[PDB]
Amino acid sequence: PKAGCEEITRQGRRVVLKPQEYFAQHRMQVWQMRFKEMGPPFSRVWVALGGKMRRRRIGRQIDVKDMRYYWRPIEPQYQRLYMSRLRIKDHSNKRVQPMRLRATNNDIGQASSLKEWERSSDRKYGAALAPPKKRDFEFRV
Amino acid sequence: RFYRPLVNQGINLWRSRMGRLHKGWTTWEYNRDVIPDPRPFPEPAVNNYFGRSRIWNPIAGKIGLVNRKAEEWGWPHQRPPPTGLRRSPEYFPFFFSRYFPDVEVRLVLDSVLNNETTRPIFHIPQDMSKQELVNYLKNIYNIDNVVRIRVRNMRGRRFKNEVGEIKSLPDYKVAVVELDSPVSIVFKQ
Amino acid sequence: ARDLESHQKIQIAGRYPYFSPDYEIKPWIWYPGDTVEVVSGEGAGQRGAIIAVVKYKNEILVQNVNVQDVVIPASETRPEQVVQREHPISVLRVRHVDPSTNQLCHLEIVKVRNKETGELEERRISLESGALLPIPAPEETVEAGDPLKDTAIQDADEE
Amino acid sequence: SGHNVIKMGWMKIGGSWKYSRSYNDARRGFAKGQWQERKMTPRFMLAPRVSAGGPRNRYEGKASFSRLSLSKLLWAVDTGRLNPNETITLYHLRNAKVIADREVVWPGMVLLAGNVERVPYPLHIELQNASAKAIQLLEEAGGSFTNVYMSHEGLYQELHP
Amino acid sequence: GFTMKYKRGTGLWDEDHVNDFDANKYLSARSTMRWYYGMERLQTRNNMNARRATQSYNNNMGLHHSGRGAFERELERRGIQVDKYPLTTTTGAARVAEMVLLRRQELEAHAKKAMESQRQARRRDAPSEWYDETEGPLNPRFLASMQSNYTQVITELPSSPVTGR
RNA sequence: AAUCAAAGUUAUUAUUAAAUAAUAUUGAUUUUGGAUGAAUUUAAUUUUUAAUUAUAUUUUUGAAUUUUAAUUUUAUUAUUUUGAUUUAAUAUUUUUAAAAUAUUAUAUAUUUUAGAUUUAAAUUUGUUGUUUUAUAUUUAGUUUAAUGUUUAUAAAUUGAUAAUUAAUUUGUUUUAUUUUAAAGUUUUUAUGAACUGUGAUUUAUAGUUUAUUAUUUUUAGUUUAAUGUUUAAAUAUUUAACUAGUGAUGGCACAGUUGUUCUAUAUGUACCUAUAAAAAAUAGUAAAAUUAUUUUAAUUAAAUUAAUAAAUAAUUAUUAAACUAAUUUUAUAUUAAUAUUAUGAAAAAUUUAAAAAUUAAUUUUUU
RNA sequence: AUUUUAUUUUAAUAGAUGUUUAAUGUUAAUUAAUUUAUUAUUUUAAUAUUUAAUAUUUGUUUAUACAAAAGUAACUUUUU
RNA sequence: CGUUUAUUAAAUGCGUCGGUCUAAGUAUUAUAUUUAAGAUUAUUCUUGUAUAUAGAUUUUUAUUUUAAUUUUAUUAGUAGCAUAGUAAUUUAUUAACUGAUUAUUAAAGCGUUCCAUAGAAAAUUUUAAAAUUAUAACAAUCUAAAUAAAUAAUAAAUUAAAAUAAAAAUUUUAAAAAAAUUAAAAAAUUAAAAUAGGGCAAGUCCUACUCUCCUUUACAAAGAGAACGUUUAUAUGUAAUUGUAUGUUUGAUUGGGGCAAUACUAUAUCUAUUUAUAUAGAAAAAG
Repeated sequence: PKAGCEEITRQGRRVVLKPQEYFAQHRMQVWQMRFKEMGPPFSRVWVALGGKMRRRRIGRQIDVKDMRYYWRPIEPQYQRLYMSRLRIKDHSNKRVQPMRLRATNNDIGQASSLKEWERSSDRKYGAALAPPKKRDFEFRV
Repeated sequence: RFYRPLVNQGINLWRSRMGRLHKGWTTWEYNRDVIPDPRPFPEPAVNNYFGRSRIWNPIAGKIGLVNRKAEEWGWPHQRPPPTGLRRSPEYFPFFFSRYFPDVEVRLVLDSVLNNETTRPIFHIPQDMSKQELVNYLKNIYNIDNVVRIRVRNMRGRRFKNEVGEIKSLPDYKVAVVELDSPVSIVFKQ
Repeated sequence: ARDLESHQKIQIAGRYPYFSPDYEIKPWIWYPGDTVEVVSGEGAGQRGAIIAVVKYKNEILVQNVNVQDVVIPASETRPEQVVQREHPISVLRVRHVDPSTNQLCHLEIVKVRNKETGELEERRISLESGALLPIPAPEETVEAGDPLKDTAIQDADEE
Repeated sequence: SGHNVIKMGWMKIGGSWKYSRSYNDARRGFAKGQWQERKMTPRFMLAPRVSAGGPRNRYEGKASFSRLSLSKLLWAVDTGRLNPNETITLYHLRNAKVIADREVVWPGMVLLAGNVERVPYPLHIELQNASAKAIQLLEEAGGSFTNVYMSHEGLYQELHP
Repeated sequence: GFTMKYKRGTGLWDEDHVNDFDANKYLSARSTMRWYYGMERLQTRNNMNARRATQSYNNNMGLHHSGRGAFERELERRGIQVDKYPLTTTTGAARVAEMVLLRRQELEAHAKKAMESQRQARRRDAPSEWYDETEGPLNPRFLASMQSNYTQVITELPSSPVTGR
């Protein structure tokens, strides 16, 4: 009667709650292996390794075949690019810090430290990163 | 969880080139499961028309049988009469008919008024054949001289009531009987 | 066929609002002749007697109140007249005045064990005075009956 | 109340969109599932894969323990949250709100002598993997430290007995 | 899915741990009767719903409507108590809370009479030195409520701050 | 000749919409069969009208993801008996329909004439108002959380074991959002052989040249031309041509990655890109838009690279910073942190180039 | 020649060096003058204009066959 | 002699011919094609598909398919014949980019060629009513007004004219400097037009084959005392419908240096272990 007066009387599809994503999606693994982020608070270098360290060695300079061995920082122009996908976790909240590259030990439990998980004995206190579970010697599938 | 899949962008965008014919639609979003209705939307089964070409719906409806039973025999409560009795002229609606007919042979007076007539016209229900109209006038109105009956079928009168719904009367069957010795009616003013 | 224009769609509701079921009020309280006066609308404080009641629409002819000049239509036989009649007036704006107390009373039903008879007939009673007002009994018409096409009772009840 | 268009201050609503050529393009959002670096060989791809799982990866069974600085534990024992008599197993630390749920994961914990040059009273602890200095600090003041290293099945039955 | 079903009845009142986003700022006279009657309904609407399911599913499994198989019928015929912890039944709670109310009521009348021992041990037929108002004017409404505890009039305050007499 | 600026009120009528609510449900809108049934049949180990509390793992390196929550326990598919409740929305029709200023040879409304003129938006990649949109009135017309008060605690490290004298915050756990309009497409199944193909289908209602049953040909519906050009027509009027069909406008028959084709990529219901249906495909990579006056700190840049521009510098921006000799008792925008779909600089001064401008150049670049 | 003309100041204003809405507007605790100030130069959708003193329209005079599809705005009483 | 969506040396059609087929149809037959009937003839030679083949590929040319680049013999040849051209000659016309003839090395026609040829399209000659130039030459029917009341288009106009310079552009503006209403005709301008015509960009489409790749139904192997259907392995077919086929300056270039005012468009020149990052494999200590 008002929105369309005939489009809203005959009925089409009704939309519902839209499922979310893996909310540690942007710590993708081409950094969880390439880099590692070191540093005290408010200065986090994403130190990376040398560029030429596996391809062509014979004949390259003697004292530059080793500049490939140091944990150099990546220049901040890329620090801010990669760490941009991590900030988006709660934007406009000027006091939440960015997601970290690796999962710090206290936040993993922060998921199961929630008033709703207190009743899941399994998966609490670390069960994934726990050692593999041990079962009855008769356990079988 | 079912994690949001990112269908529109990313690889799932290009994967169509990478040998993937059917790019599925997001059947997790509309997931409120209540059926839409097709754009060639069907109109309801009610015969909207009220012209002279109004047609009888041949298709048998379920309810019409159920509404038949509940009056033939108390349907949900009284068990049925055995199929032998139902195939018999002693079944009540065949017994209420063979002994208590229900007919409306109304006479039109505009042809039998002060003007003498040999062909008085009737109206008989659509399902009174000729030789029954004979039997009727013979055994109920003592009319004993009917050599020829002449039968039409007329779409019942239609009109719009002051409200506005087309209130079409039931249909009938003009049957111009032809008596031998003419009949008449007097009207003193 | 199709449906009407909207305010003429509900004009069909507006003109004939008594066609919806239960438009007739909860068990009837107002009958012909009873003490009544209009409190709302027109002429507050006009005590009258109820001439006639049409029920299906909750309407009453309150005498001496809302007397609407009647345009009586007549043939060539008799000359028409213009006499006013009290127009069918609503009841939602009329109450009862106690036939004894003569003050605006709320008349509502009760069930009373009758005396010498056990009908327990639903009897109207005021909510203040307990004025036991019975339901008036209607009348069988004196001059009713078709002379030539009636099977006599003694002739029609022959078992 | 305004459009924080990039490269041009914060514009008003109803303002001029002559200069929002890239605000209409930073509102769609970052490309999803697409390399951030359009040219120039992404800095991630240039660097070499190291340690096939990663430089700090945690596999199933890694000994990564959350650090309980000894100063914390020593601060509590005087404050009065912890009773110095009862061998202070991790139940006491958890139930006395010294450490919460969000810091006790499977390798239970680790005692770290952080700036604690001295421990004054005989202190007994049943924790997991104290640091060598933290051990030689408790052991000097007549205390003990019997490092319990319980399986995960033991980590539960110690916190919710 | 998982929706904290172990919290439905485990609240302290009836309106708790039931997510009802449909609220309003001012719920009117009959919208409040509609509300209170509502919380209990979907608290008893839920229960007898969940009881008819368990009692019917148990009856279809051939065993007593409360799950009691052939064993726990045979033991009760023997008198051997078959349930380890017999939680207190409806007779219990409706009695374990029947005396507590019978106790308070006999303590009120025990204490209603008690305070009169001390109230009549308050000779002050004139107001104490709280009747000062050098700090700020007294409250005329309250005095009319404190007039009972005296004999001299209290409410009559001059245009000036009270002197004290 | 000629102007002259200006009428805001119908009048009169009453129980829908939308979400919500966790009780019913063999397919809503006449009366099967009406011989006696054979004709009223939808069923199978797959994300299904079944809709699932984590950030760690592990993984074609890059769109892939977390395991009972209390075992029938309540997250569960829903209305009459408060116009059924609530909050948001609000009308739709009937008939209404109005008004008394500026010259006297001519640029544009102010009374006192003269002064006065981008209509705007975009686009200006300063090929600098670059040939784009707008008749007017009213209605409808676009989603990034500007905030952290007492229970209460966080903070790193190796490739790996481990090591953690290594030094240090914050947080009763903050997540969700991400423009608007717009394709051709593309895939998923339903409809269509009344138009038109082809299959099949009619065995002699006018004229005529020739010896001839073959054959010239009367030929008023059709290879041309005029008119018509939103036309009387989303193909008609007039007309040229052609016309001999025992082998064909036609029983019913073939249907969409496919039918049919005397084959033109032609047609299969008035654009074959079939219709119909179901999607949010992509469209920032010069499309069109993106709604709130009276404000209160400035500027440009021009380099590494590009199976040629979402990425980098440099600039600009948001937020924040500390006073290192140089001078006057002058004068000084220097930075950090993040946000950033950009490759080309008037007039000069010169420099490449047939340039016939482009290119380098570097100071401009109006509220 | 000189003089003399288009930008070298003041005064009032009025915070300051130009782009993030002002709201107890019936005290969303309303009750007889709230005088609501807030209204998107385009988009569709509905109206109204311009083209339009118009383009079309204009009814003066008379050379007979019967089916079926197709319709059913459809009147009825007429002698199948 | 039929038959067609831009209507014809389109595609049909008879014959001949090539190939296939004797357990579904008659091997002077019917499938499957290429041509075209009629009349003359139908040339030289093979590198690949096909056939045959012998574990297969690789090899391999009775007939067929496609080919012949100097096949080019017959035959016609400036021809719908890649330019060269109006071919050079002859006619024909007052004037021959016409057309026809002769021959004849035609950019690379060519044996399915060539001839014969009827109503068609040309070229002459010639005659002739369409109002063909000359040429202009209303008899006919198609009012106004009165009535009904649509359409494209519409930012505005009081300026629009007109002349001149411009600066990026066709000029339109700006500027300077100039000076006439309503009605109907005309189409010079405004957008008198629609919509075609370009070329570039990103996107998608559709068709094609020695080199890319699946769902693929064929070929071969194996397994079942092989009673036939399936499953494999090895193979990968344009029968296969996926995606690529660029970018920059215009057709070449892609690197890191240097000289050319410590400018460099590619400007102009040159040089050379100036080095090819990652990921799987390869090297297991530091290499």
